[PDB]
Amino acid sequence: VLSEGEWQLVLHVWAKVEADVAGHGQDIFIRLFKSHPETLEKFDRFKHLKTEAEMKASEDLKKVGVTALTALGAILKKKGHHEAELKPLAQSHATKHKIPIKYLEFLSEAIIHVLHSRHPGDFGADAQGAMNKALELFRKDIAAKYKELGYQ
Ligand code: HEM
Repeated sequence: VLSEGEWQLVLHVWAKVEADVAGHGQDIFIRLFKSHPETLEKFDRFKHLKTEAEMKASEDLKKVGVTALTALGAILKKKGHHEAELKPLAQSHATKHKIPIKYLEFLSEAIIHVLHSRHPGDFGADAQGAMNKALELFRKDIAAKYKELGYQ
């Protein structure tokens, strides 16, 4: 369970993401696909993209990044009281998209890496620790919902 101070460190870096969620989403998903290329295979609409240049030019990828980061932002703003938000997300990601928890870990790693590079003013060590806590909580709770839904 995060403290309010930890939540505020999370939200204060998220405020910078929200200056340009589209550009942050491109950096984050491109980092994910470069570090873990198997994750790109889950996106039937753009799994054919071959290079970072093609990824940066893809409007479909840009929209996926906006949608995902905005949904994550809504979860973070609930400061752990995210039961309602996790229901539809767990159901689609477990049952339709088939996204292992390990891939959510990979995405969390990409988020941390991009925030560390882009936001040293709001992503020092304590802030990064708070974001890790928040993402670990998200993954813990969504893993429990995956299990309820029949996806180990
Ligand atoms: C913080 C974690 C994530 C959030 C908040 C998130 C959020 C979303 C949302 C809101 C949608 C659209 C509605 C839906 O189908 O549920 C979506 C679609 C999708 N997500 Fe995620 N997502 C996350 C992680 C991932 C990861 C790691 C992958 C794959 C490695 C993934 C794969 C997909 C796919 C394949 C779709 C459909 C995309 C399309 O229409 O082209 N998601 N996600």
